[PDB]
Amino acid sequence: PRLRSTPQDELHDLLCVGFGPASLAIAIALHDALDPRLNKSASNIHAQPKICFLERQKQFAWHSGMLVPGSKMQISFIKDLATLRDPRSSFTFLNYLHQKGRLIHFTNLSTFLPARLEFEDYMRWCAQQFSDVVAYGEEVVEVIPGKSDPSSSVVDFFTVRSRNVETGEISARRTRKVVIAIGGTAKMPSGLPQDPRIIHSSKYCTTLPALLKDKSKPYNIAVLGSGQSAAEIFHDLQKRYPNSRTTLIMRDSAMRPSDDSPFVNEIFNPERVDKFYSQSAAERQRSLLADKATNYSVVRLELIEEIYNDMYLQRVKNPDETQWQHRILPERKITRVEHHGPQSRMRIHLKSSKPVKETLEVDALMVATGYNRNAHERLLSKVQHLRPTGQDQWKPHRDYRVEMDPSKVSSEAGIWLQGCNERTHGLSDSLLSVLAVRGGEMVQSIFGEQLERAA
Amino acid sequence: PRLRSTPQDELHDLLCVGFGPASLAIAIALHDALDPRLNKSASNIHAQPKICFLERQKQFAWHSGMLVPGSKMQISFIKDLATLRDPRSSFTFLNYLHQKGRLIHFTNLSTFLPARLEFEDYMRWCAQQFSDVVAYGEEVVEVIPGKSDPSSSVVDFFTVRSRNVETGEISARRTRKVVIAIGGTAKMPSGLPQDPRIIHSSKYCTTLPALLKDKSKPYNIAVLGSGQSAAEIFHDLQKRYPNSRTTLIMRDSAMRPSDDSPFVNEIFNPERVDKFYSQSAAERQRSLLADKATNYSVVRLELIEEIYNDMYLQRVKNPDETQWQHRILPERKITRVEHHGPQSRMRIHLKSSKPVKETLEVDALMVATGYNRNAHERLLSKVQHLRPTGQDQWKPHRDYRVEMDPSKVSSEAGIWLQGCNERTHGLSDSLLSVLAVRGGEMVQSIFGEQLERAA
Amino acid sequence: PRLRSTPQDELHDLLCVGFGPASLAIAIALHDALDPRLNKSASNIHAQPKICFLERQKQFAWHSGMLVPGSKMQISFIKDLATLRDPRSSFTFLNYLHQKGRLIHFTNLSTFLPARLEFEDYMRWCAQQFSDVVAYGEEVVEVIPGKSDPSSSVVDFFTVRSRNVETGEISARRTRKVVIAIGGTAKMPSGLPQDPRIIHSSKYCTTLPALLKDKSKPYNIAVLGSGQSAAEIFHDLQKRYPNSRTTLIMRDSAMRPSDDSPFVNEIFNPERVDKFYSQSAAERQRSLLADKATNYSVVRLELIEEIYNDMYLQRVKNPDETQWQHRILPERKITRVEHHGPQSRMRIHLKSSKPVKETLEVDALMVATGYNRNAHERLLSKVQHLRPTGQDQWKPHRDYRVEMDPSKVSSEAGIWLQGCNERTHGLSDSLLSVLAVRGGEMVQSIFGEQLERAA
Amino acid sequence: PRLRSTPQDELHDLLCVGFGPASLAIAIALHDALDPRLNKSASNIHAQPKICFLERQKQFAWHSGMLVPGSKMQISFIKDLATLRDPRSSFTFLNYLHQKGRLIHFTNLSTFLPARLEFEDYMRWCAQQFSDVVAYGEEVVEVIPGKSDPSSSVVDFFTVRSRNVETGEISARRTRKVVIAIGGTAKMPSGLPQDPRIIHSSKYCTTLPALLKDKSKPYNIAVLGSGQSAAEIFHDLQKRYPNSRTTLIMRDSAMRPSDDSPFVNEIFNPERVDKFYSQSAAERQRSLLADKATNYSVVRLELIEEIYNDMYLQRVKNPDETQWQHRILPERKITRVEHHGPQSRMRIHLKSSKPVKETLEVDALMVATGYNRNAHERLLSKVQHLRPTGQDQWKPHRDYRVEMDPSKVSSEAGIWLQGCNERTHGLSDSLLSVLAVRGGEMVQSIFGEQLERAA
Ligand SMILES: Cc1cc2nc3c(=O)[nH]c(=O)nc-3n(C[C@H](O)[C@H](O)[C@H](O)COP(=O)(O)OP(=O)(O)OC[C@H]3O[C@@H](n4cnc5c(N)ncnc54)[C@H](O)[C@@H]3O)c2cc1C
Ligand SMILES: Cc1cc2nc3c(=O)[nH]c(=O)nc-3n(C[C@H](O)[C@H](O)[C@H](O)COP(=O)(O)OP(=O)(O)OC[C@H]3O[C@@H](n4cnc5c(N)ncnc54)[C@H](O)[C@@H]3O)c2cc1C
Ligand SMILES: Cc1cc2nc3c(=O)[nH]c(=O)nc-3n(C[C@H](O)[C@H](O)[C@H](O)COP(=O)(O)OP(=O)(O)OC[C@H]3O[C@@H](n4cnc5c(N)ncnc54)[C@H](O)[C@@H]3O)c2cc1C
Ligand SMILES: Cc1cc2nc3c(=O)[nH]c(=O)nc-3n(C[C@H](O)[C@H](O)[C@H](O)COP(=O)(O)OP(=O)(O)OC[C@H]3O[C@@H](n4cnc5c(N)ncnc54)[C@H](O)[C@@H]3O)c2cc1C
Ligand SMILES: NCCC[C@H](N)C(=O)O
Repeated sequence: PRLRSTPQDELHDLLCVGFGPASLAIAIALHDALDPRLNKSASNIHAQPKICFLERQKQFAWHSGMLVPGSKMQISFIKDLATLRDPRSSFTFLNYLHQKGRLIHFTNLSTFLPARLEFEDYMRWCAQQFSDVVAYGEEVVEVIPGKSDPSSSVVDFFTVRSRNVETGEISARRTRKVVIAIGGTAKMPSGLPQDPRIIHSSKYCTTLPALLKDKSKPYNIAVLGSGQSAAEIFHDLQKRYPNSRTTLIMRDSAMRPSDDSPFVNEIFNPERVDKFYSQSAAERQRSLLADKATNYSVVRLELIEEIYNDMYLQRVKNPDETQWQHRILPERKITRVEHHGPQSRMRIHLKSSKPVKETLEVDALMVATGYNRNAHERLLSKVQHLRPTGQDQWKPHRDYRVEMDPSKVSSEAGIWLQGCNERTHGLSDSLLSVLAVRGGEMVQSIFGEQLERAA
Repeated sequence: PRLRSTPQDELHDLLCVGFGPASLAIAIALHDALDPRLNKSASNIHAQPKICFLERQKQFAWHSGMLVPGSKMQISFIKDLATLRDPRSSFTFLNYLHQKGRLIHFTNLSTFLPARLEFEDYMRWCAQQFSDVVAYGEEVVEVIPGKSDPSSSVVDFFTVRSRNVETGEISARRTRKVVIAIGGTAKMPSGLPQDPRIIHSSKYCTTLPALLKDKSKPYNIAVLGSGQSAAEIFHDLQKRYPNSRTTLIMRDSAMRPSDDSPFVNEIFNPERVDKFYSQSAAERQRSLLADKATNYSVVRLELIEEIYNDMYLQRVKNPDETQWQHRILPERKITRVEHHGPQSRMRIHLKSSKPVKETLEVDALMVATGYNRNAHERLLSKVQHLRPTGQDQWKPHRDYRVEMDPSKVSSEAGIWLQGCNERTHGLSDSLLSVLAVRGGEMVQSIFGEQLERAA
Repeated sequence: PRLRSTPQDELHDLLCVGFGPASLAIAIALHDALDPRLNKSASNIHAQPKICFLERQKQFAWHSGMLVPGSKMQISFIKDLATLRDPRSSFTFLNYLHQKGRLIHFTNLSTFLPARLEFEDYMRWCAQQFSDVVAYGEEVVEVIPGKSDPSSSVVDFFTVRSRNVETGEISARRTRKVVIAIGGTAKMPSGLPQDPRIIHSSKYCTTLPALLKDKSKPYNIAVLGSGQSAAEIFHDLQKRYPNSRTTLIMRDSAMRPSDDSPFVNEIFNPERVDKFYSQSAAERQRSLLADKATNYSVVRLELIEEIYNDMYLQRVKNPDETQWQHRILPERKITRVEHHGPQSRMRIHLKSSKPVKETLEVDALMVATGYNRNAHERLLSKVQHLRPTGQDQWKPHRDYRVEMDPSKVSSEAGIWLQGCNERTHGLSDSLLSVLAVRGGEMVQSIFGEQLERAA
Repeated sequence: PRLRSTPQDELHDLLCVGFGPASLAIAIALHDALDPRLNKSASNIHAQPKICFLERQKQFAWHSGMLVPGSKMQISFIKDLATLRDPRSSFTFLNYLHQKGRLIHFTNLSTFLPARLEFEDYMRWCAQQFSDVVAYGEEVVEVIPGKSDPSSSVVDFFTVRSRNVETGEISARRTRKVVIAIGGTAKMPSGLPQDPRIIHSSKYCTTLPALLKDKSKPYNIAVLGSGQSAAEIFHDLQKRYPNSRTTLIMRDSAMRPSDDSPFVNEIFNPERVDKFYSQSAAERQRSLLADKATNYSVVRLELIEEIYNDMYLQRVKNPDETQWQHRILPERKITRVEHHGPQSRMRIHLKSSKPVKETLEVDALMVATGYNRNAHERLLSKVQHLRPTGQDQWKPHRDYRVEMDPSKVSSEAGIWLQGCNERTHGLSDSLLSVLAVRGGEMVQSIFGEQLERAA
């Protein structure tokens, strides 16, 4: 039962902004809900809901700028887009492998962590089966309220305006229910200035080979940060730029291992979202901060040991640490950046991150400083008045539905948020952890009435 | 679409002798074939085939005598009874876990090798859904040819006689097609005599606690062998009998690690059976012998290191090896067994296995010496004449169907063998390796005509 | 060159209080310094310094109450008592093994972490070679200042009074230089009352089998804490008390893995003590708190996974968590302890550790709540006035020598502290990490003038 | 006590042919024996033995042609050149590290297997301390018998003739005792012809970059073999030649893992040589063949998995195996080699190794086919008559001393063999396994009388 197209001029049941892992999980869960074989009920639905997905990328891609060669998953394959909701689903990773004639070969690796490339292709293979309801090259620029009865004081739909990435004109689609699943934006430090030589990690594979077109040149590249991205870049820079001198700049004293130990990893359990959301604001803030080592500013141990083993080989050859080709500079901060000099190389000034150190001259600076999740704020400007009086923060309910004033907004209308709700739903929110079950829940939250007609 | 019962007096399409892993895989594959949602065709079948399973155990059990505490799988969970044929199947291990509310918890172990206890329960959970077509407590004692036209010279069915394990009387069931999937029998050395104190590994958990009813007594137990069973027993004996002196007797000089390395583990691939069967008799004999380290006379490395680490702790405490509580005696053979003495302890005499050594006095002797797969020979005595002239060895075709004289046996009739066909189908034959796909193939081999009516 | 005895009535060069790992390291370093083959200089010393060690234990023991069966080292064998100072030293772990005829056997384990039992024996084997200068069964009860010229205002020696653990009388020994290396004291929570059923982890192997003399009884034991001790106890309780119900009580939500990753593990490097001591008080407090995961409130990953795997087996058997034989209770605190009831079992009342829960009834309560290092404070009461005016905290210099008023105390006299100086010397201070080099430094700090005569 | 030079015209006590790991171990053991601090006796020796080492390499090198980047040890660091004989020795790996200021850094890797580069440097650091008794650039071309009394029928010394690798003239040195420790020679298949494009693995790093001077060219390289060398080359070829197509040709069906499991690894124990030598010729031949998996035709598991994981990534990208950039061709033999064609590429013809397949066109062919140890045979031609009548095979005694006719050869004279004696001393013979203890034994075997004068 493939999801059939809805003409743009028609009132949709659902419009999802973005078609990343989060949205794909919702589409996969809708497919399954409407599948009469996974749901006995689904036989008596017949009428397919009017759903549309808008993605600003040309096709499906999963962090293309960070697809570093050899890079692995930070999560078991069992936490794919379907399995935890229903292992029977056609969209499980194992069934993807089987459909590729590769399942037996994978088994022989004996790994729960597939290559980031392979997993992208898995999520690519899922994405293609919804190409009839996904409009690519469409960047959403704002969501606007609407009224079936213009004279009334009740909002019952939303107009969603999207700029065409190629042609540039704005098209508009009307829906009763809206989902924003747009992921993170590159978070840059404020002290750093704008320069084509200062590049965020998210754009590593895509915009750096353009700048340093010669993989043979003896460049000077620097990497800011101490999380998974910084490590992956720093480690790759050795391989991709064999004659270049690399420098790792971090305010912390060392890269710290990500926590995946079985007892800690319980916070990521799909069922724990209920128990997390139940907790008081002070207890959520206490939990995220305590469990930070599972997600943020941390590196997979095997890569920490790998980076270290390389560093040790440099010692075997040269006892003088200052003479190494690849160097780590712990407890440092960037204070001054000279990027107006005639040469190719900027001049980075460094100080101790503890309460003047060296100076570096670099052709490029990879800034692996993480992501912000406040992008939806810009999209929901025109809909802010629909919240209760006083609300400057969007408040998402358990089912991820933003709180709105019930006297201003019809119950058939509403906006959902997906990816940013870490403060309320837990650390598993921004990741792949619960997407399968979250997708299942979302389909029920949004199409509950419709699916109950057959149930 | 549950498999409905067939009255014993009716002509069956299929009778499987035994309801172990192999038969369960065939039932699981039939279920799936007849499932209209996994097979589009299955909708237009309607009429269920007349199938029956006969098991001599009271209920489903998977090597109960060897369910040693802590004992693990020798195979990935992906090689379960359904996944490699279809990951969508309801009978996959992951879906079993989901149906138990446990899938998320398993993930957190980060293991491809579940506990032998858990996997039994998985295969128990599969087995229960076919209780309507399985007759337990029924030991098959012979399969006999039959003729629809008694005066003709053509055999077109088989009468299968089974002794009731409890009541004792012989019942008979008629089928066109027969499957023998009865697994291995305990292989004992010829030099050893009959004694209730000499026990085969297969009966370790079941018949040893009866003999040594006191888990506190300072017993003397011995273990013969150097394979996975001997190691598991020997290692358990330390834990189950804390005050007893254990002795490991092996003709080889050391326990050798099982080979599960990715390139070697290709022989177990479901697709390789085709390529194996294609090979000449000399090349099959060359392959099994070369790849032996994957299956026979080998121990999982983690358990070799564990047994060794225990042995090292004995050295830390006592430098005198002869004074250890748990001892390994390499390159030894049992020559004389004195089991007629007044005392509780037999007297085992040992010689060098290389071209007189010690003497041991033991309350029990666990003989972990592997299994034979010639049990079907006894069952198929009365059907031997149905083979082509001269044939003293049963010759199984690729689809596991025994070769019979086509002028004596109707094409609607035939006998299949499952588990013993290692000489022709490979090392994966006796194990769980290919059961999912083998079950799929078997259902097609047996019910090909019937399923094509809807196809 | 064995260390010869000094009669108690004679003025010593050195008296060390305690003969644990720290003191043994100092004796080992003195041996080596005086060894003419490890030190070319040592040939022209001839006159051995007058040194004495006072230990309150009957013989050498390394945490006997926590020698849990199977328990391993938290540190590489290379960080033994000699190797990092000089791998040539006779007192290295590898040379200990060689002297036991066991070095080749150890190699075959392929482990950097020996059993806690074996390592004790290693440090026992080192300790015996200094039995001529160690007085066992001697608990030091106070160190007192003395004056060669009683009428003068200059202190130039110390009288060290020790109670005899057996006979009870106080003996006194005079030395110019004093070392306090007494380790930690059991840290108990204030909310808990005194009861023979409430036992600190340090006394687990020694005082619990006395209380619960029946290893067969269905007891109820509880374990407070979430660090390495709590885990080791909790895990052992399963094995040592097979029929007892165990309960783990922790204010944190989960046991967290100890950090031994190569980059973090740099703080433990012998050379880093210099760089640590150099840092400001705010930066030391920032470092210890940030690196806490390496030492405090953490469990070795393999044991976290082991405890978890056991817990998972309980789920396989019983889905009802409340019915498990061994249970973990996260985010709980003990509020009320009823220990005056007629029965064998106390009644523990539990609340949520976050801003009433269950009630437990237990025969014993193992309190694994860590250690305090303020024991020397009691010993140095009579010497407090020797510090500069105002000083209520003992201030240890880099060489671990407590700051004293130079106008009140002769330069030939001084007190050293060993083990408690984490606040000033780093996280490696209380552990085995730097003992080899620290011992080398201490011998130079104390016998510098004497050893320079030959140098 | 450094080993002082002996003028070439003087009668030596010992001449060792070759200065590889084996000889260095003997020099290290002599140093230690003569060290008055490791041997109490050594003080009363005074007179240093007249020893000389002749090496054909310009300086110390340990398999320079196979120093593949990233390549590791196949053996624990504890099995270095000194530790197992005496961990106190100055020449241990740990003490080498300490002398480099690197011991603490190594610890943090947590590895028993150092990089092949680092270990070479360790053995380089040992080698330099014997530069006064090693004559480099000297290839021994024959050992010749001599008689103090030319008219007598008793041989009591040996003249050892060596060609100068640079200048070319033959120099001669006279010794009473001779050691041949020259290692293996490249073993080539007979079917392959002479071509600068056909290169043995031993010359990989040294003679291949000369042939394929462009690391950018899209070459075709092939690798024959399935042992550790073939794997290391094949895996490196991907990294060193990023645009080249690699092909692995092996007569076996898969690369098999080296056995390092604790129980099997007992055959390598220094003490086991005694027990091995004691065994009958049939039992030695049975042991080597059974334990082959520890040394020959085997690959370290981590590299098998690594090669496999790369191969799997090729499947993810292209399902067509024939289109992969790096390919493995199992069960193949080279039958015809066309190396007279005008092009750069030879034409290799392949057949099935089981009782015509593809054709390959290659710029180079790396032949990793192992080593022969019959090089000493050529050197000892002129001394063959000194054996007992009939002897065409050199028979080495337990102490590695070749059997000679006692009526023809004085007891003060004799020849020792080191490295080739696997047939008599075990699998540990050709490796680093027992060198420390073997060196100790050799020094005692050769300088027994001399060292007993002081003992
Ligand atoms: C390099 C990298 C690797 C990671 N790997 C893992 C891992 O191993 N496992 C794991 O659990 N977590 C991982 N994550 C975390 C990751 O954020 C989530 O796993 C997952 O990608 C979240 O998906 P999402 O749909 O919420 O956000 P995204 O993946 O960012 O998807 C959002 C999509 O919406 C589109 N979009 C954005 N703005 C607009 C707009 N205005 N209009 C229309 N479309 C828009 C974007 O193009 C994007 O395709 C990784 C993150 C990074 C950066
Ligand atoms: C202790 C142990 C653990 C193992 N674990 C693994 C593992 O980790 N993974 C793996 O791949 N391989 C394993 N195996 C190998 C094992 O043989 C197969 O995996 C699998 O059990 C084969 O199933 P089967 O149905 O062919 O034989 P069986 O499992 O023996 O099933 C045959 C059934 O038929 C019944 N039966 C026998 N005779 C008769 C009769 N005359 N009439 C009626 N019924 C009869 C028996 O009661 C039995 O239930 C293990 C073997 C042992 C002994
Ligand atoms: C169970 C356990 C295991 C550990 N294992 C490790 C490990 O794996 N590696 C590691 O690096 N760290 C470990 N540690 C940390 C440990 O504290 C140090 O490694 C080491 O024991 C410190 O030695 P110390 O001499 O400073 O203190 P201690 O080991 O406590 O030695 C002090 C000695 O002085 C004696 N003493 C005390 N008071 C007096 C007195 N008044 N008069 C006379 N004598 C006295 C005591 O009896 C004791 O023998 C462990 C700690 C515990 C509790
Ligand atoms: C690539 C590679 C890696 C290895 N790594 C390991 C390992 O991880 N651990 C391990 O235990 N085993 C390893 N080995 C096995 C190795 O053979 C031994 O460990 C060790 O090198 C044996 O030393 P040797 O002195 O007996 O022989 P060699 O190392 O070959 O030393 C012989 C020396 O004598 C010189 N020589 C030769 N002929 C003459 C002549 N006619 N005149 C004068 N001088 C001559 C040679 O130049 C050479 O330097 C490895 C082998 C190879 C090929
Ligand atoms: N071309 C291969 C033949 C080489 C032969 N098997 C040998 O080892 O001599």
